[PDB]
Amino acid sequence: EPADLNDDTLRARAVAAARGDQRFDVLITGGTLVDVVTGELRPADIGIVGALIASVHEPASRRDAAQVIDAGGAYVSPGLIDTHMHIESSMITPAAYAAAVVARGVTTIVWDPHEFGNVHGVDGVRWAAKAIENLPLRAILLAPSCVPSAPGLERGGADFDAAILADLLSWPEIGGIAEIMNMRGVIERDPRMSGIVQAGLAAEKLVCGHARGLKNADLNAFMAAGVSSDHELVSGEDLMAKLRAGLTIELRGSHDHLLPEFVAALNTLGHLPQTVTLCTDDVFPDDLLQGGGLDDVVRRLVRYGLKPEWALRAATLNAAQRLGRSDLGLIAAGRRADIVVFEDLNGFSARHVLASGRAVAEGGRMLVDIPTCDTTVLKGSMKLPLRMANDFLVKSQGAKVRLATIDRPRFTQWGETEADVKDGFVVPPEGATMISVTHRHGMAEPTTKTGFLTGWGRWNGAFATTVSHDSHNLTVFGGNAGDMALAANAVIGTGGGMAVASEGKVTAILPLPLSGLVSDAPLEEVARAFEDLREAVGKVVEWQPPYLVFKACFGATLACNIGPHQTDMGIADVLTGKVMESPVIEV
Amino acid sequence: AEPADLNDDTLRARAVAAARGDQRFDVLITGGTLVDVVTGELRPADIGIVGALIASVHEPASRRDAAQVIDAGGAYVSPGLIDTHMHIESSMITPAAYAAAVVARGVTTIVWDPHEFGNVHGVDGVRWAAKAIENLPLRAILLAPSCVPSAPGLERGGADFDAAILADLLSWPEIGGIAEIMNMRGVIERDPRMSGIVQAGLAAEKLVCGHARGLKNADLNAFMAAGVSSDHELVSGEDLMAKLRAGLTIELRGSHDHLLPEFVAALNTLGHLPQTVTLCTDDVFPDDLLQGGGLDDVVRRLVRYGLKPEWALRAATLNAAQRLGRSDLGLIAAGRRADIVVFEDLNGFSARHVLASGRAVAEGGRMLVDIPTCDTTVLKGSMKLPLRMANDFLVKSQTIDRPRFTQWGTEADVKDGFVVPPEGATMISVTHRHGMAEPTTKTGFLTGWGRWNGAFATTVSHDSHNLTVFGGNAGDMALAANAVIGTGGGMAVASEGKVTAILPLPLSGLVSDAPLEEVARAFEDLREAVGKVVEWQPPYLVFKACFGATLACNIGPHQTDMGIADVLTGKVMESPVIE
Ligand SMILES: [Fe+3]
Ligand SMILES: [Fe+3]
Ligand SMILES: [Fe+3]
Ligand SMILES: [Fe+3]
Ligand SMILES: [Fe+3]
Repeated sequence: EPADLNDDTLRARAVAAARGDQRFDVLITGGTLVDVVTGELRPADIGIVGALIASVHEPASRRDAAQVIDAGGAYVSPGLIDTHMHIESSMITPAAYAAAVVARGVTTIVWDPHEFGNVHGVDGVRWAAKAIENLPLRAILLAPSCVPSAPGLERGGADFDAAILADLLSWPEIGGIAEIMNMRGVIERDPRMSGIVQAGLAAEKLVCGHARGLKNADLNAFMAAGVSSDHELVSGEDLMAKLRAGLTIELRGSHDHLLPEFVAALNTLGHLPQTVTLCTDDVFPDDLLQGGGLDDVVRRLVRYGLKPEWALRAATLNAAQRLGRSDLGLIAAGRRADIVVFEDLNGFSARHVLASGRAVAEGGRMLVDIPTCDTTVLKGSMKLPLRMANDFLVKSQGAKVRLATIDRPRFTQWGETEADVKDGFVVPPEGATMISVTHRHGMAEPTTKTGFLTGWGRWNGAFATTVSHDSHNLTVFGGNAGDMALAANAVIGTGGGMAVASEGKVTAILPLPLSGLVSDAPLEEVARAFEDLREAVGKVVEWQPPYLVFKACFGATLACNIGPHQTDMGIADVLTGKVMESPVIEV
Repeated sequence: AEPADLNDDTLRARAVAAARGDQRFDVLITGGTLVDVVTGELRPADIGIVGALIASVHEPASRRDAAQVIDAGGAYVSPGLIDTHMHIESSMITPAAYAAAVVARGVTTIVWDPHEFGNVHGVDGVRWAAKAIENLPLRAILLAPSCVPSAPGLERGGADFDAAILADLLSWPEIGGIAEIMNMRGVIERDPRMSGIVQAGLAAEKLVCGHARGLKNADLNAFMAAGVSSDHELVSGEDLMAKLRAGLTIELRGSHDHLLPEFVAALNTLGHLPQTVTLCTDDVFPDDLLQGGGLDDVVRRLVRYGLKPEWALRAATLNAAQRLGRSDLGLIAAGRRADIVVFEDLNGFSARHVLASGRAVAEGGRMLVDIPTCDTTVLKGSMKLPLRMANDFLVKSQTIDRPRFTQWGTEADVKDGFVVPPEGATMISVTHRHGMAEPTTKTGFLTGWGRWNGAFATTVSHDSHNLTVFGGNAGDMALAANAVIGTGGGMAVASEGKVTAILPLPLSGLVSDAPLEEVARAFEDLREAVGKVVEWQPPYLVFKACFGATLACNIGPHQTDMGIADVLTGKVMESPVIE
């Protein structure tokens, strides 16, 4: 592609159909064109010959067509682009995901498959390659950039040097490098991080950022490196500083509450800058089921009072530019017929969807089949014997010890406390929740590694998960060793996933046999089970928003974060670069 | 090697260092107000450069590091301007003269369709184009001349370009795509020879640019479905609007000064600048290059007529960079090429400084580095014919009406054994002069073309640049003809048995080798002079039209080196005798 549109036979026929001296293969009639170059709603009808949009012309001026799509009462849009996301977050294979989003108007995704990548390495990245080849969603894959995210602090299932990075960049399917989360590394000119960004440049493909926190000088350096986009917006002032820095913006929906901030900042700007794109980043199964993908970000922005002309412009043309794909994002002769028709510009119901000029969904439902793909190699990814009662205790030596702690959810910091020993096992200090983490990939000794958190409330039980950014080792939270094994073991033995245990009963399981991150069941099932498991864990611990909510359980072993974090190796602080092998400071 | 030149580990590491604040910049620009072409804001910032790279865009005055510190106080800072469609050749100077003229106004990239040399010397003339832009301070991104000549077998240039030639040109790293495709009716129809030329465009994975004068609706659609995506030929605001809506990239031209008011109004009217509007010169006569002139001057005029400078600037920079595929251009951000111009204000657009990759190359209005020249030898003696005589300007015997939009016509007599010309009407003479045909003066007959007391002859005639002479009587015509033939190309006015002005154009018959002063004086002075032979009665009837009467790729009937010639007949009439 776009080679596929350059075919002299189709071209020729397309011109001739455009000229009148032939019949289109499709006509879309009586819609209201959302003109994303001009911001007008304006009546017009579209003729498509094969994959090419052959004609954009006066409404009713034509009727010759091997088929006729009805659009009166409705809006005509380019299909939507999602410039950054992860199929893995929603806990379904890519096939599932494309039935859910194509159905809604999204014809192109740009997927960093770094979760599969950490779990299986190149092998996981080849899988996505395979998974999406015959799908009606175009997926441009970005090369996972930081696997693992902090070498020497943690051990996932993979490891990528520059050379592996040049390698993935040679694939035709790969479109650039994924969000570099080792920001400091890129800033102080780390040789691993630099070499990966050199390679991103030798290859003239996109180099894609994460810029959470960066201000002023630091940002300029990240850019100077070559990194050219961000999704980590924290505020309206945040969106302006990064726009004015000339970064391509990936406005993402995962935080619903910064949406109105961004809409205010854009509206006080007066126009929408052409460097704004839409993305979904990560969307749990539930959300995908009730809200949507990229369609929802359009939706909610219009609901927070962004004009639809802008939300869509950003979801389409803007997104095409960014990707150098000048076949997409816009309804015009000579471009691709990735067209979505919208009941209206409040709800964005999908009445019809095209991909490459074929009808793919009508009224919320697919009309074509989605190739499934052998999920085999994604299985068997727990490579550790069932966990025991004692795996969760810190065996130590005195009768009184001084423990290092992981004080504060999200914003982490060293703290300590005295605490009491008895039987070659620290007793958990009070006010303190264990985080036990255990190398599950077989790349490494199955040693359970236990730290003491604080700021996390009182644990009536436990919650285990092998989704844990970015190394997705087997990660357990609890306020008792026992409820910690009921919970871990329920996940090991289904092949990965999540469980809650309370008071000697497991109250909840969402198995994730593929990678320990996704599952094969339909999405209806997956959302149900994830809705349910949120309930269980709600009954284990009282959340105190924000910061001490449930999304933080997936996030605490994300070693590239400033702060101590428990990892399968010890307590990693990426500032010191060392790993606290044992939580006991002394005696 | 661009933009790989920006990608070098040794340079990147240093630029990051600078930005981080461990190493001094190679240049600071400080005290300016940055025109942020993303946000549309005017905003104070100071900028640091290492090498060719803008490394740091930061809070004013926070960094004094440096080395050389360019001053921008009381002044605005902007990325280099960029000309998404033009012709060095209509200016009548050497690429190095032109780069002198626009580099010193803040134009750091033009995109040149050199079809003009293209039709005079084929591959060789494109070949030259490239040998010459090679070391200039100006980046030129060459486009392949899509149509030499422009109605094949309707006329004759000095070359003939088929799909296999195009396709060759499109491999040259110096080439960015197919220049202005103006044989339109033959694209809309799938004529094989355009079609093969478009198709190589697409195979090439490079721009494909159009000339869409006139197409509307279906014809438009179909031009766009062959995959042509840009155009400059707009004839009103509604032509603006409609091509906008069709999804063309727009090459907003300054060369038709009289319509800028109309664009400015629709764009204001619409209410935002769309990201497909870009800006261009297209054809700038030498006196306008000097008085005005330059892509700068399209910015400057648009603003004078009421577009916001921000819009004007976004178009001239970040939009054209998107069009071009160039994320190293068009924007002042850390990570792009330090092509920057500091303008005194956003009225006069007065370049206090101009930086080109790393490097300051002009300061107030004058160049600060030498622009290397190029040998012109390939361009000599493209004049290949015998002196004419009044013979040539007469028709033997046993008819075009109207100017810029054309037509058909009638009566008169034969004295001797030659017609004696009608009345209300000037005679047109066109002679192949590139030596591929008999150099035989084909003679027609305009109307709604003043009275001519004398004649004008020119070897700059679009698009075959044959020897073209319009006049009241043989003799003057011959004396204009031989004046230009003599100089080896050029332009000249004749009256009453005398030559009143000559502009010599020894290279190709298109361009002098003299300084742009002379050439532009020689050229006002050429204007004065013709303006004493006839009464330019506008709208349309203007001097400029004397270069336009041959351009056979457009609707209506213009005379050419084989006679009088429709492209909506497909045919060419050899004499206009109907007895
Ligand atoms: Fe991120
Ligand atoms: Fe992400
Ligand atoms: Fe992740
Ligand atoms: Fe032109
Ligand atoms: Fe020309």
